[PDB]
Amino acid sequence: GSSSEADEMAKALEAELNDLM
Amino acid sequence: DVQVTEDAVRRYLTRKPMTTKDLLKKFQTKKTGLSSEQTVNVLAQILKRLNPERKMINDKMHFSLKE
Repeated sequence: GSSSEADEMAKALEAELNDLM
Repeated sequence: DVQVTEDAVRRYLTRKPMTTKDLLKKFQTKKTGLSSEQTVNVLAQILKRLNPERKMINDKMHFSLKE
């Protein structure tokens, strides 16, 4: 869609905290 | 002259719950001329250690902190 690669930019951050979660 | 610190990130969570995407958007590419990977790496190292709590807001996961 209008966005895609940008979304992944934030996914990396969530992937980290996903552990402690 | 913009700098990123753990205290700044926690400040937002302490005031109002936010998501990872929202936090990154704050300094994704507004003014700070930092690489996409560098921006995430910095916040990642700080956030990753944050070990905060998750709450279901508007059918979505958010981050909240209670000092």
